Amino acid sequence: STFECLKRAWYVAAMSSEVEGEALFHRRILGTSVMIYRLADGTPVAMHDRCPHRFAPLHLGQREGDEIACRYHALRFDADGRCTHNPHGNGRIPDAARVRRFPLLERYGFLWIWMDDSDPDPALLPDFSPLEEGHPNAVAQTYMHMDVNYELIIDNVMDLSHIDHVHGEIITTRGQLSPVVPKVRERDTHISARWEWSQTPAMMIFAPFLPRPEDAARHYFDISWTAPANIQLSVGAVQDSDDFGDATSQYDLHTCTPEDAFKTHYFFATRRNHIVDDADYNRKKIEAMHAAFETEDGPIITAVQEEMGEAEFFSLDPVLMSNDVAPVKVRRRLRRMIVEEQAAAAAADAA
Amino acid sequence: STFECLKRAWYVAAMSSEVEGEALFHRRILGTSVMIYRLADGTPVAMHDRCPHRFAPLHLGQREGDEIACRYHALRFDADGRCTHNPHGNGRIPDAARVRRFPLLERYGFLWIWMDDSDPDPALLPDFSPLEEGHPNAVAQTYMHMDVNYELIIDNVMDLSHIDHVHGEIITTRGQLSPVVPKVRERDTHISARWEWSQTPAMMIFAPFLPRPEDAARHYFDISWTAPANIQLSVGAVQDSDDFGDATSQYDLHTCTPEDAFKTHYFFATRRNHIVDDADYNRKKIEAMHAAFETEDGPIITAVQEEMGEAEFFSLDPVLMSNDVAPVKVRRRLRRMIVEEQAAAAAADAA
Amino acid sequence: GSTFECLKRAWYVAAMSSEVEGEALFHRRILGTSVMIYRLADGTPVAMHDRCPHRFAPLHLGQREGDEIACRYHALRFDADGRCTHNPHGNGRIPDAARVRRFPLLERYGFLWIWMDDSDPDPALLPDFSPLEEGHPNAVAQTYMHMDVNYELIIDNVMDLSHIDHVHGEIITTRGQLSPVVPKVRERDTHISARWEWSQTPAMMIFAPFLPRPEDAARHYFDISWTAPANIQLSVGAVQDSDDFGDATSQYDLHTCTPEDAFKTHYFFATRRNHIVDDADYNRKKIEAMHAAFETEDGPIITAVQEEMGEAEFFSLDPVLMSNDVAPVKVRRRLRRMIVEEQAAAAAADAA
Ligand code: FES
Ligand code: FES
Ligand code: FES
Ligand SMILES: [Fe+3]
Ligand SMILES: [Fe+3]
Repeated sequence: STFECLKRAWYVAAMSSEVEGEALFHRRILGTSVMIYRLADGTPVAMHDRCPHRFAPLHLGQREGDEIACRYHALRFDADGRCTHNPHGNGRIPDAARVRRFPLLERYGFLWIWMDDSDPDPALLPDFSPLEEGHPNAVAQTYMHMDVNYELIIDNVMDLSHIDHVHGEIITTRGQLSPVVPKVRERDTHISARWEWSQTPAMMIFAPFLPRPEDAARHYFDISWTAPANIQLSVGAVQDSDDFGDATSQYDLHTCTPEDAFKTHYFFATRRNHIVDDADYNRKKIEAMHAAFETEDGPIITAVQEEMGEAEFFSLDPVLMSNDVAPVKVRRRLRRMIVEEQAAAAAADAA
Repeated sequence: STFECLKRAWYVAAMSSEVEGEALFHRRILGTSVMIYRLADGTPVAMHDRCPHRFAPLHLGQREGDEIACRYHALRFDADGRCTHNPHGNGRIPDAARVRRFPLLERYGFLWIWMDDSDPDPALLPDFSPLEEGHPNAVAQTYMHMDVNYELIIDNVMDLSHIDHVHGEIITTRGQLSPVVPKVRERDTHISARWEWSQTPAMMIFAPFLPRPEDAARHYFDISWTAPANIQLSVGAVQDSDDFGDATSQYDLHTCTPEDAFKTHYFFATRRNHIVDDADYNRKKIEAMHAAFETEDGPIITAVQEEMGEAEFFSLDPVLMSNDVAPVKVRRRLRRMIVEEQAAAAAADAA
Repeated sequence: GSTFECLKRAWYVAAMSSEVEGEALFHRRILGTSVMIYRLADGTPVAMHDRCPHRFAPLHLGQREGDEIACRYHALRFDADGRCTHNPHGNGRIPDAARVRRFPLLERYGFLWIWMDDSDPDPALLPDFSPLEEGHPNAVAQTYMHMDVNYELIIDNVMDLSHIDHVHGEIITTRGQLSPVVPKVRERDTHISARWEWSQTPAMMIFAPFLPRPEDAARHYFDISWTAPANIQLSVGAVQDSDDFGDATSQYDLHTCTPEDAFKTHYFFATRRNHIVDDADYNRKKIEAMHAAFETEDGPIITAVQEEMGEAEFFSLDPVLMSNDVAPVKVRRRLRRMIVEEQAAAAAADAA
């Protein structure tokens, strides 16, 4: 039992912000060294961060326009990862001098990566388009690395009861979310779950922008898991009105991307519907969001991972309850999908 | 191989001092996460530091009178480790929401713990009662953690020749202990070993309280090993008299408690017979004792462990000698006891 | 890999002569073995398994007693031959079994060479790097670097010196001129040689100030030769005006490695310069600025590579080998062939 992830699907490799034109970005993804850089025309490129000569990482190399020269013996490679120049001996450039390229897709303020040996299926990139709609200082992205298996983070985000007791002022729901039985639906595309409640005051994240900050407000959490590790939490607070349409609301995306078995690249994006222009505040939010996850959620999930050791979640006979229905359905669906994928790996080997 | 310790015996889990009423003490014991806390009435309680919901440690949780709520999703548990409250959904609390409780015994200024699945046998807690007798500022406890297998520490304490060459002024025996062949007895309860000698000056630990500090003094080391890792070193210096009865003496307990294979919780307790009242000195002793073990014994035993690697002591064909008779008898008895225990486990599995 | 195999019947550099300070008890891990070294009264260096056979305490931690070592635990003493000279316990009788295994040493070229194999030593096999031992003693100097890599990655670097164009900064940079040169390489029964010649402007900083015109162009030569198990004897220098390299501001180096285990390596270097031979004030300033170049510029790439390679055997990963990789392959293969040939006549002398 060496670890198995879904291969076919689109994982978030990096925030759009993390590749600064000239910069040679490197990151480990599904246990693979990956280099990224942009070209002249902004076009992002992903390669195996590994020169095929003596296996030196390429990110350590020097950039040469839209080509990378490896820092060891200076073989250059183009964006397609064929060798453009050998400066040794006769000069002849071996057919074998190729870096494998990773199909990228730059939507929702992230670089999505296709790791599998097959051709990409841009179809499978799920539709989180509302992030791309509206004044650009409402949408913002943060990254957190955590030394845990990805499915522990998903499980946290799918069981939002935790917010009552885990989290401090910034988003605390004050014991009110826990008692609510959520409406959960399995579908062919996604797995949804909706919590509704009310508290006093409203969650600090929304309260100041409400009609009466101090006073009570109805809240809604609609989430949906999509393969391999994406969850699109929509949240907000209405006062007075029954129609949630007026709510001081928000479109979030929690996505994970495993580094290996027990490390995980955890990306978050908000897009708020309130004071949409103010980038001075947008930074102050997304910083105070990252804070909440990294400082309050981070340590519990990591603590759990340590107490769990390497042993598979269900193997430890967890005492599952009212609030664990959604996060199980996920783990099982993902499990079923992984086996189904391994099947039609050996069946696409035939066909 | 996982290593094998004796179950169905009392290991020291913590000094009585280490559990401060309100405090949620945590410690790893025989490769098990263990929480301890006191109740209103002082009563110490031991539980598997692991909420059975999602395997969050409970020590991280918030305390609620004589109950602990897990900091993740706030399931509460009583001292018996049955769940007293689920704040989610309908509210129903599964029978299955149980943390395993560890029988404790608070004698000799330690919390003794019974790790095995069976009912405790307080019979087996050996009788170190003289610690509990007398003015409370003669008795004192210290703890040292060392990154070694427990049987390496026992072996050190059973072969006290080492004090001649290992230790500095505080307790040095000046080459006089080494040449003595000790009287050793294997017994049904214990394994005893007695060194007698004389040196000049007396061991610094006793010398000032003797008739003539500078002058020679007869010394005695009576030790007895009891299962699983307890050694009850009695020591002292007489001058003039033949009868050791007058000696500036002391009742020590070396006990170990493995964290896992190659880590060990090493607890020590002195109880001196001299200037029994003076707690100002008692601290100055037990500090200068810990010093000697941690700074002089500590580094050799840890160095050895590294040089030994993972390989079983006897497997390395050690060149055993005059002074290694006691520490072998121990290792063998403990080995025999462990196998004998595993036998009647597999034979009560049949019968 | 878990069947990590080195050549046994050969001389590895255990330590720089400088690293054993008479009284001092030097310790070092060599071919996965704890090893103690110390000198005697008469300077004579001694190597032992750093491990008291009583309770397996390391001996280096012990206290020294003239030309004997007492183990710090229970004070069994041992002579330079590693037989026990004294038991201070019980009756006093010293068991035949109380022995430390001794490692044959050879103190040449400013290093302590060690013979790890169970056989008797063959001083024959210690290759001849004698020019280090010749000349004013402030031209010769030694440095040590530890790197968290398999030894054959370091050898491979030193045998493919093209890297100096792009890897290294000012102190030795060859400015893109070395790479295009196809070197003359020869396999031989003793060694594997390889010679690069070229010219650049300025000359390599290491030589330029001592040349006729520092700023002006100079012909350079790199003659190297690999000898088993991990020794490479890099000769380098710069001539101006003359065709005859005989006049060159030159140098005799030795790169040698000595594996700690699979993926750690003791890397020793010795220069011996032919210029301003007396000035020890400068000699230190050179050998420091040499160590710098290897540790700070070479070190991080070779370690980075090792990480990217993981544990997997070099050739197994299908490396894209080229004009400049001919020498470093011939080496790896020769060393490989030698190791198997050695293991063969071990299992065949086990039979007959
Ligand atoms: S490995 Fe990059 S060119 Fe040598
Ligand atoms: S994990 Fe124990 S509170 Fe849910
Ligand atoms: S272990 Fe070396 S003297 Fe006891
Ligand atoms: Fe001691
Ligand atoms: Fe180099």
